[PDB]
Amino acid sequence: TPVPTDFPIDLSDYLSHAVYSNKTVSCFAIYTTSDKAIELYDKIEKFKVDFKSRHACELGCILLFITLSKHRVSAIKNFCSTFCTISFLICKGVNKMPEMYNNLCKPPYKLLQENKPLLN
Amino acid sequence: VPTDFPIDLSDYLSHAVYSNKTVSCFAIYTTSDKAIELYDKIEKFKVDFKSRHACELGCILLFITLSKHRVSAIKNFCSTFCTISFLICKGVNKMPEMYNNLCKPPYKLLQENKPLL
Amino acid sequence: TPVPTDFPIDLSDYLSHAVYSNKTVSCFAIYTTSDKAIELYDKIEKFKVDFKSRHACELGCILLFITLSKHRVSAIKNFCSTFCTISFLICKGVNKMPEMYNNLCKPPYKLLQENKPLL
DNA sequence: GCAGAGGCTTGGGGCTCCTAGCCTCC
DNA sequence: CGGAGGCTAGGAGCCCCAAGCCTCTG
Repeated sequence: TPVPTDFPIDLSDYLSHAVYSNKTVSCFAIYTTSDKAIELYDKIEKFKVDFKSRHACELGCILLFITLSKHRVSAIKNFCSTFCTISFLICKGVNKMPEMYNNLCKPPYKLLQENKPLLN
Repeated sequence: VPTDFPIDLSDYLSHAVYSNKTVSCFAIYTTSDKAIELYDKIEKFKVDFKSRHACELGCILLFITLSKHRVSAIKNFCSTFCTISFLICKGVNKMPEMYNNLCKPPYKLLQENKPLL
Repeated sequence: TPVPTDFPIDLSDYLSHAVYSNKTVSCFAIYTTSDKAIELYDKIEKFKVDFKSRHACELGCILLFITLSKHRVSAIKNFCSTFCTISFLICKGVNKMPEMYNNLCKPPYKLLQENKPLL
């Protein structure tokens, strides 16, 4: 098994790939195992989220969410890795949240997930 | 409910408030469940020794790290794991005596990665 | 003005002259100014003091006391350099306490104030 | 028997990064 | 737009020293 490295390509365009940025976005998405995803579904409630949801992805499980306060992409990644028990994890800020959600409800992607429907 | 460690072992602990010192060995005091969890979720510091212990209505996990950490950095670390579980963490100065006192009559030993020292 | 440094020689045998010693004594003696002493007479009460007495030297007064808990001669020396931020004072541990007080009552000196008689 | 010397042991704190927000430019 | 990147209050790691403790010895 690859793991792999980054988000699947079919939605890898909807993401922000900035290593040299300090911008504090409000929208984030993550990619781990459905198990590690299930647990992170609760930890996120430290940044007081307005919305959150976990979807079903091929050979993984993506969970996106949005907070009220702005935060760093790096700040979120560093926060989740605290639970990383030899498990894989990748974090990137979503520039277009509405496009992402609907894309995770297509064919290769399902739901289970969320909390609220429309966004801000 | 219990804030600050019991008195019988408050002499082996460090009660610094305005210190920026970095020590390697600590001791945390939380519920029995958070104790078990923070036993493995602490291996992210590449510890040398960790030992499960128990107390009156709570459990204490003392441990040591090859790297030097601040006592306030350890309380901020466990804080991210717990949410309901009470968190009172103080570094230990007399780790040998501490270890022993937690194996005496009123206490006991549960699990230990490596013997002692 | 003939500014003085260090206790007068006529009593420099009742004092501790240790400079490289980490020892912790009990009885201390300060040699500052008249009102500088009267000041420290209270500012020292922050040390849970048992006995304390103010005497009169020559160029000023001499504060004498005993702390319930031991301390460094340097610990007090530094603590006295906190309030005055001026003037001149000498802080040294008192090796011969009973003998000390005696001379400070002898004619060359005189007692000015003591919260309790020493025993 | 002192009295001075270091042997130790802690907390305080002056620094020097790291972190993770803030921001505005192109 | 969305990166890049400056700016800074706390977080957290360096180090030392102040001020206690102690036993030793000349």
